[PDB]
Amino acid sequence: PFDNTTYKNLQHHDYSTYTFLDLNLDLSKFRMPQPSSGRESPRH
Amino acid sequence: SGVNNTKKWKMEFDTRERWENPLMGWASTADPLSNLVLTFSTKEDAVAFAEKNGWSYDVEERKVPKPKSKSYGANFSWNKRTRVSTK
Repeated sequence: PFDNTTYKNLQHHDYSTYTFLDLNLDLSKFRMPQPSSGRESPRH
Repeated sequence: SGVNNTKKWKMEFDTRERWENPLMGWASTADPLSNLVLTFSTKEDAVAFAEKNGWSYDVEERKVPKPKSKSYGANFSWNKRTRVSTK
């Protein structure tokens, strides 16, 4: 049944202090290998 | 940073004794040429003036700043050391 009367974005009511970084940690297995500039840092 | 005082050639003379005046402590001198500074357009003009007046002289070649390669973009290099850590 099409219902245009209820707010469906209520998950964020339960987000906590590490939700964003926990998700970032979860996503780490999906990422392509990062490119390289050829040195550890500009100071090397 | 202004360069306007590096345009002309100067001729000056060797520094001689200055001593303290006993009464006041002022800087006394017996060198009449202590303040003499002449201005010349070119090195050749200065040398010619020194020769005709009988002064031995040293000529120092003009120092011109090296031409530099400046690039704002280098501050953000992908893989070079010129990348700056702060602005």
